[PDB]
Amino acid sequence: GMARCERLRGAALRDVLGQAQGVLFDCDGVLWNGERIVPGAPELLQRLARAGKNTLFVSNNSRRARPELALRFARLGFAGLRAEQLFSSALCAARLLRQRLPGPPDASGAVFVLGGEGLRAELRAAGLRLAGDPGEDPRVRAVLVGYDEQFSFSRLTEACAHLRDPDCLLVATDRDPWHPLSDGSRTPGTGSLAAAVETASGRQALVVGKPSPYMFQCITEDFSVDPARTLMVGDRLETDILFGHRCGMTTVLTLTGVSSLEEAQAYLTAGQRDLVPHYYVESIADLMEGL
Amino acid sequence: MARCERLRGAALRDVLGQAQGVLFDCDGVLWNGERIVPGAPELLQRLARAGKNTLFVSNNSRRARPELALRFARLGFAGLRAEQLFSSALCAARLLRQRLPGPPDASGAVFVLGGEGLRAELRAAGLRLAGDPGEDPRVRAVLVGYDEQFSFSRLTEACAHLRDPDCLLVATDRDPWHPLSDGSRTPGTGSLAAAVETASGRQALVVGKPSPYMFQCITEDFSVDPARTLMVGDRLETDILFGHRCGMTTVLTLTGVSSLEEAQAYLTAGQRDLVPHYYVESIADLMEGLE
Ligand SMILES: Cc1ncc(CCP(=O)(O)O)c(CO)c1O
Ligand SMILES: Cc1ncc(CCP(=O)(O)O)c(CO)c1O
Ligand SMILES: [Mg+2]
Ligand SMILES: [Mg+2]
Repeated sequence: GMARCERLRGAALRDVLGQAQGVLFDCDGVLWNGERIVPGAPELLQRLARAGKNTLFVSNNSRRARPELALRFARLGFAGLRAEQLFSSALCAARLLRQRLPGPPDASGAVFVLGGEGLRAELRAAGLRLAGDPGEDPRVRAVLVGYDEQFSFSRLTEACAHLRDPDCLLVATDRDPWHPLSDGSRTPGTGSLAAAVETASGRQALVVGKPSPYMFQCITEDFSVDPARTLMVGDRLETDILFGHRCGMTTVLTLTGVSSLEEAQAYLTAGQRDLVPHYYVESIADLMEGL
Repeated sequence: MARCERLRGAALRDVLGQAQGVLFDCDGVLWNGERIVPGAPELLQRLARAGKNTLFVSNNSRRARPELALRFARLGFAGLRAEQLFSSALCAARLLRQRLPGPPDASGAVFVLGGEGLRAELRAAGLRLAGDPGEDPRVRAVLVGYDEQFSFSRLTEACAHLRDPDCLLVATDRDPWHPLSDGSRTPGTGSLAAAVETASGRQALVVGKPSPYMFQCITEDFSVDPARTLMVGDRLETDILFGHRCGMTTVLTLTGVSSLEEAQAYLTAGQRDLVPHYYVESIADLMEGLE
């Protein structure tokens, strides 16, 4: 139906869960904040497994390749998770680049990456060649913009040089504009860097991460997922909840992250339906009452 | 309503005689890099002798007024007054002074993403800068200019200051990019502003063309009748649009960024504000209507 941002408790919670085949969790702001996990999250995931409900995970974080992200889950207390369940914007970025750059031998090119080691590793694991890697540098056939702490005017210029070639793709991991840190400060997100590259190159970027449907496409290619029977749980309205709506799932805003209840209710009175969560909880831990 | 008809023969003589003076854009009109446009110096002289005032507008925020005056001289343009020169750096300094003169004796500093020339221009106006020697006052404004030292690090700082809602966000201009002599591009302030805006969740007050504030700077210094003034530039989305918004007559010259076909494309698309009244291959052609 049309989201009304109802608190998910009691019967509603029992219906919604029992109905669902599985849940898609965003990670940051939902399962953890920095190194401090959200109390109960580990327990919830376990009890979801006993109930026979599948779990998948999405993240616009392009800092950790899938292996290290799997280790992170492990180290933090989340047991029995497989790396195949993890879908980051980095992973999905690599997967798109492999889809768009497959070609006969002589068709291979390099990817110019504005981003960290984790992102590079993710691209290599998919079989992609990177510019700036040791050896002969093939013709750059793609520019990828991710979270780049080494972002510079020099490298922005370089990205644009590559993008002068209209046959060079422009991909971005996501459009998240900024992220909160532990000390209460913010860090610019790929969205702000993509904005710079797009503006400077006069180009539109193919975005893979939430709220782009492509991230969900990666997931449906790996697992049977019925959006009607899936819950999308996230902490950000403009990425997680909008994502859920575009994919046809039921959306649950959790309040342990970026967005607030009042922000959601503003979108509701404002009539921006696609930015309003069907339901909300204070923590994903609250979802355990329904098990 | 502009028809982008070539200005030649009789028309050229009429239009010039009609005008009080001409507003010249600099890059792409008077010069390209170190190579002046043949005839340009000669044109200015013949314009002054004919009793027509000449002013100059530029979205270039690299050079403070003194150095820009030297550039003109050194390149062959003699007898120019510094008051005739209006850059985005200049008007940015003038705006920040106008918006921060509030009655409280408690003044603050401006955090500048840009080169010495830009900082120099603000110091000339009496503004204090972050990163200057001494106590650093409360940052009361962030200014985005052409910043070759742009970094993720500095972007992050800018956003920290902008967390304070009473801190202004100003940008010199929104030019997305600029062509260089060798044929390469360099990102423009527009791309840098896009990053700051996106990451700060803020809109910037733009000072340069096609914002009318550039013209406001000019009218406070000189009596200018837009109806009798010629706006000559090489860029459609800044110079020509600026011209229309100010109510002047527009002349595209082809020695720079824009092409005749780009203008004619806007014409068919029905975007009148981006179509030049007249056009010439060079500003040199304007001498045919003089003596
Ligand atoms: C560098 C970087 N990139 C993306 C994100 C968003 C993570 P999520 O909430 O899981 O979508 C974060 C979250 O803090 C981040 O630090
Ligand atoms: C850093 C920078 N900023 C702005 C411009 C455009 C100047 P104009 O054509 O005089 O409006 C240029 C043109 O080269 C530039 O290099
Ligand atoms: Mg999140
Ligand atoms: Mg120009």
